[PDB]
Amino acid sequence: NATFKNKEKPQEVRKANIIAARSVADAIRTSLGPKGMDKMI
Amino acid sequence: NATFKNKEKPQEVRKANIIAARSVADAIRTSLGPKGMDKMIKTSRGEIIISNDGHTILKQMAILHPVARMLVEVSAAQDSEAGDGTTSVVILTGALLGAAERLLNKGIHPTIIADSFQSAAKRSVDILLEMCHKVSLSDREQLVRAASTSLSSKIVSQYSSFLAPLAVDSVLKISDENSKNVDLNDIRLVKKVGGTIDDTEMIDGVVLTQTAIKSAGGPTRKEKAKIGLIQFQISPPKPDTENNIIVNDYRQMDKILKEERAYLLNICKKIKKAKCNVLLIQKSILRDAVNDLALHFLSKLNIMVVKDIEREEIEFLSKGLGCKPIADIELFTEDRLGSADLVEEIDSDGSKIVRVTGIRNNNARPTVSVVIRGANNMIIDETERSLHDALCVIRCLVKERGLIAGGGAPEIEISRRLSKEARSMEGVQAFIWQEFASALEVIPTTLAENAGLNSIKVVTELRSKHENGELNDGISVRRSGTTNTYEEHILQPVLVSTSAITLASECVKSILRIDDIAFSR
Amino acid sequence: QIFGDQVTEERAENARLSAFVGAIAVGDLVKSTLGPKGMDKLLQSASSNTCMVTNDGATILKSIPLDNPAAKVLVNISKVQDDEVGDGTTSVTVLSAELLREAEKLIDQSKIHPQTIIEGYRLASAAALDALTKAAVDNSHDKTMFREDLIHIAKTTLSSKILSQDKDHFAELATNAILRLKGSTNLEHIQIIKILGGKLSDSFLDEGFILAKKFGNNQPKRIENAKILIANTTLDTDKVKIFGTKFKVDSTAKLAQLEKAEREKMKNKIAKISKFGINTFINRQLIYDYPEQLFTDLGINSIEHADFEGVERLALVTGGEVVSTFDEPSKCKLGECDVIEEIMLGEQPFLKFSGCKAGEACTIVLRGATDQTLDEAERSLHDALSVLSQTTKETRTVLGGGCAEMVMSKAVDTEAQNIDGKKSLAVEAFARALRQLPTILADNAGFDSSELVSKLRSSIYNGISTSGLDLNNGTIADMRQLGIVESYKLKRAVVSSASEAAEVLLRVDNIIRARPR
Amino acid sequence: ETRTVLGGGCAEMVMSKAVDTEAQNIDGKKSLAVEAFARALRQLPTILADNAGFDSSELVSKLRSS
Amino acid sequence: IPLDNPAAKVLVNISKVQDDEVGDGTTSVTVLSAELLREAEKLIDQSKIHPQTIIEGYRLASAAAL
Amino acid sequence: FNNSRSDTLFLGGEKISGDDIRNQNVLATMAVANVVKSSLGPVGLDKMLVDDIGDFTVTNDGATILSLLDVQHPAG
Amino acid sequence: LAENSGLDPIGTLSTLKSKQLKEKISNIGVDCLGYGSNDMKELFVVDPFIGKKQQILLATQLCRMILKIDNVIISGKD
Repeated sequence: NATFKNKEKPQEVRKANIIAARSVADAIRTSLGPKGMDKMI
Repeated sequence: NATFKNKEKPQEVRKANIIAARSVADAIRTSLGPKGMDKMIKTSRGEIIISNDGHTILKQMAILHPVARMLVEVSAAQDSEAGDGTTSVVILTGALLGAAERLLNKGIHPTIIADSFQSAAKRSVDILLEMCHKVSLSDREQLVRAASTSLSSKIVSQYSSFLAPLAVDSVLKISDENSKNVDLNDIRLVKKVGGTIDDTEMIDGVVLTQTAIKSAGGPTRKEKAKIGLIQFQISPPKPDTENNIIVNDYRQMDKILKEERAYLLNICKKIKKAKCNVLLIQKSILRDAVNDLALHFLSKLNIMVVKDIEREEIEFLSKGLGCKPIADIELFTEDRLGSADLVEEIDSDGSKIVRVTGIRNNNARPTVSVVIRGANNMIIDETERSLHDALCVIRCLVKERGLIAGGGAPEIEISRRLSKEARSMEGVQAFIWQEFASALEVIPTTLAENAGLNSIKVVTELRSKHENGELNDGISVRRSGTTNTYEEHILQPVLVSTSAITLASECVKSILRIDDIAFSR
Repeated sequence: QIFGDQVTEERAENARLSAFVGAIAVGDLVKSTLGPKGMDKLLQSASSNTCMVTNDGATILKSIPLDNPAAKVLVNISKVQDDEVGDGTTSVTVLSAELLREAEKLIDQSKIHPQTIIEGYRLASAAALDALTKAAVDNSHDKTMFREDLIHIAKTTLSSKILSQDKDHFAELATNAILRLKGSTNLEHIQIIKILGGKLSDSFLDEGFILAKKFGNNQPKRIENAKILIANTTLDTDKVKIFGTKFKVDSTAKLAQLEKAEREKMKNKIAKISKFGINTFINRQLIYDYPEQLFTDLGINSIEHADFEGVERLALVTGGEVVSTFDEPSKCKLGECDVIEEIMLGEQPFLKFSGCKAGEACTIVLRGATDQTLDEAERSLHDALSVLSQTTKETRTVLGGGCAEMVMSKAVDTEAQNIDGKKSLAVEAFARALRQLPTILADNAGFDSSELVSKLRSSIYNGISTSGLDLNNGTIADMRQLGIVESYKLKRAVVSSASEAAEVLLRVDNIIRARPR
Repeated sequence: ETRTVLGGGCAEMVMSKAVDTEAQNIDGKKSLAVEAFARALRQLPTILADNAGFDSSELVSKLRSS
Repeated sequence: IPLDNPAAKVLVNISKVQDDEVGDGTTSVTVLSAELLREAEKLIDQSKIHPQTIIEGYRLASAAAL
Repeated sequence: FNNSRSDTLFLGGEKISGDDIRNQNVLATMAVANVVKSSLGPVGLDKMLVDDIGDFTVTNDGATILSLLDVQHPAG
Repeated sequence: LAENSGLDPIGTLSTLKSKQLKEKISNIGVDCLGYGSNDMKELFVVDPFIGKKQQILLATQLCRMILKIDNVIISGKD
């Protein structure tokens, strides 16, 4: 068939930002609840 | 502005082959003319040779560049057709390639460049025919003078008085009329040691390369003879495998002799039934050509025998004599023979060479074999190459009648006329006529450079003198300047300048038509 | 090392890439942000804590430092578009990048001259603006109420102005100076005549193109079935400064003989005037009595000292041309008018034309009591005419949602039908960029653009010229039923700015880097 | 055989406008697939003009419009 | 010319069909077959969808060409 | 010095020309002349001719020295 | 001027030489601005004789001066 060309590659910018932001959420994920893990900075 | 970008560059690859082809013309450029510089070439085998001849340089140059190999084929066709000018035709090709480089810089496609050279070559020949002085083969005084000047460039000079009519009278018999190209391979130059230069015999019928039988029974002469060509060899049976002859008894000796003598006689009997007076046996050093018992058998039957015929002459004798090759005795008959009034062995001094006259055949025509004699080995050699060039100049006059004054005379005037005739054209082609005229001036300019004369000065003297006169002035190394080449006995036939321009337009075409090269096995 | 001090010239191979690919990369920043569904961009500084996220096209282009010298040209084009209207800067840069994207194919695999590519757009953009006019709609509906709303707005513009003395008479003159035009509302179609010795309320509207100067001495004051010719030449004493010349003659009578020979050269030009079959001639300069006397025998009235604006406004009302030379007899664009009548107002002779060919225009004659009443009225009248003309050009919209972009493509493809050899691909490339505008709008919507744009082209090609792209349902529907319209002034501004931006960039065979300030 | 058609690039372009006619009434996603087939048919006179040493963009554009 | 490309070996076998069926104009077949690949590459790279649908576009376009 | 490895003009061997070959011809005949430079005339002196085997010979004749002299050069 | 106007520089130049020779001696130039045909003389496009003569004299005077300098001496920066 014939679809849009997608000459640019914006996905590499979005996928790099989603994976980098997911690592932040996974780090805070261990701190959920009163029994959650404490993080040190 | 903004034009076609040509992202892929097949033309730039061709331009690299043009520069590689022009580099070959630059090396041959120094060898142009009799005063040209020699070139030293060392073969891979270690042989050290030197010469100024462009035909010998390009043959031993061992060019691996495929486009540059075309210059060798043009020099081969230049020597096969005209026989002279193999050096100038290569230089003229490099000028058209150099002029094509400027055309490619203007955005011109090589197809029009190659197509415009076709009309430029056809027009340059037509202009050359207008200035050419028409000569005929019926005049024997013009042919001797044309051949005498070609022999003055060699060590043998004063002895060319008898050599000049030799090449003239040999061609006039084979020329007939309206024969177009006449193959010089029909003229066989026989080189034999001994004698002198003044001793020469034309023998228009034919001449062999070999002696006669030196064993017992050799006739050495025959009258009313029929000459066949036998590729076979008469010998007792000798298989290529391992064989041995062991005689332990008197009965074994007679058994071997009776089988050999009967096998040889049965071949001799079939030869007599065909009325074969003279036999030519192909030379084979592996096995026996003609057994001594066969020599005694063919002597009793009154059959002349000449063996050890060179394999190179087998193809030549089958043509001129009008005979056919015989592979086997079973197919060996009278219909493949010739007709000869007298076959004898004549020895001038020490040569003992066989000559045959009166072929008397309708299919066979006057194929002439000329004998060349001399004391030293360097005599008959240089004489053969000097007379060969004299036959090439005469061959030019037979195929195309007329001659022109050499020394760069036609190259200047044609370049001046094509420059004026370029105004009659229009568009892209009109600019090519101007570049084609400037490319024809490389030959007379190089002649002035290789002779030590001033490049820019001599070329301007030609354009100045050729305005009032017509083909009366050219470059001559004898006077060290611009003079009359017709009074100095410098005569270049028109077919040399015609073939040089024709082969140049075909060579540059085959070059520019190559847009790429790939490995193919 | 040419230039220097941060100034440099790009290579002819790199300059074409910097003017095309380098300009696309700048247009790629605003490419995905075009439309209400467009994406967002990030602007980060060295401190990295000062950053921000915005979709504004004018903010992203101006904030990002551009080292590309060709990118600074698009910055100047963005400033020109921002002066017109504060919206549409993103659409201009994206459309300009699409024209330059196809321009790379208009050079490499095409071999078409770049100025002819611009001339190919000038013929294509002219058909594109004409296609927008045919499909143009308006909210002006209920014009009977709209014609009444204009006279009340004109009264509000007369506040604080000396024209506030009488609102009813002056607002009627400004209202009738616009609606009666039926065409371009520019001030070039309205002539202002400032006179003295009267009252402001005595002014009236006249469409007869009143001009101050008269024509002829003994010539009649009325001309019936007039043929107007427009030309500019000096028929009286050329070389306005003769001081310093040296005339070598044996007597004074021979000096006048050369002037008579100059008068003989006048008949050469006068003969070409009579070959046009005109009873009236227009000239900016003066005319001597001798060539004017020959005009009397030929019956040619000469209006003199018309300046230039007065000449151009005369060519618009009569349908003439401003050419000052004669290239060949009976080949030209001629005007005409039914009756030329000379009147007198304010103790000065005036000329009132009547029955101009296809004339649409008006002349507002302002009669003041002093120069202060005349000058302040003309400046305030043009301000009132500008507000009334703003409602005519704006609020007039066209069908949006990919419709108008595709409708222009059909007209450009019609222009691509009949065309010369070298501009065939140049005009066709302009229609490709017109189809890329709804394509990119469908990109940020998250749908298939190749399916919708292709069906949109085949739908409008045969019938159904009102169809457009529906981004909500992801299909093709009638734009008149959905009520999706976009301003006509915005369409003309983007097309005009794209032609002006491509005019400079396509002529570029090299780029001269600007000096840093 | 010996039944011929009008040559010289004509029939090649005649098929191009015929495929363009097929590109007129066509499905949604099949428009580009059919239109590109006419583009390949128009590249045949482009190659013949390039090998002959002429300008293909000038000839084909005037050949197509005619 | 030896062709290490396995796709080029298939193109040689396709050209053998023109030689066995007719035997004339094989060069024009290979050129036009390559021009269809030039357009098919432009259709794919601008789509990146399975070409089998584009094949149906050529079948409907080739019928109009015949 | 020693022109070699030309990027263009592809051949089965090296090719030199210009002032390079004309300078090598002078340097070649200079070393050959220096061998017979001291042997000229009856006042000349003999020299030693050493082979690859390690033996040698002593003679003042300039004709026998040039015959046994090893020179690899086209002009030499 | 022919390359910047979108015309063949060799084809147009050779065409103008034929119009000024086989037909008659006149002035017909390349087309710089869009028009219907050739013969700028019909367009009354003129150039000053003293202006064109001043160009060829300065071009020759400078071309000779360039040929009169065979050596370039450029000192460094101390």
